[PDB]
Amino acid sequence: KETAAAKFERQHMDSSTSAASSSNYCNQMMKSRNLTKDRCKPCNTFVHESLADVQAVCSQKNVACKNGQTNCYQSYSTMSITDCCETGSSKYPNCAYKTTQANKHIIVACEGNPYVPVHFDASV
Repeated sequence: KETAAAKFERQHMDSSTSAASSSNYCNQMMKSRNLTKDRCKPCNTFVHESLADVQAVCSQKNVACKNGQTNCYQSYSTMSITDCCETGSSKYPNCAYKTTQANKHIIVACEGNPYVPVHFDASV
């Protein structure tokens, strides 16, 4: 099956490009990463940093997870990200998104061996 770590990468990683210099970015990425298959995932964040740099966050600032668990970590620095959220008219199966570029500290849930990101908790 798809591992939790693999899912995090498919849903949230995009090192392949430094940014989303296109209004079509989210529509294309949400679609290609299968985030529009059975429903339009409302909002989703893509991180534009190397997978290695994101994985390194798992040994950075230990902070509470949204659910109160102890395995979340916040990046010391802000990271380049793209926030994708449905437009007002977006209605499954015709998902449509608004692309917003930003730079924020990210918080990820980590697990396993190797200890890696398995959930994108939030960006602050």
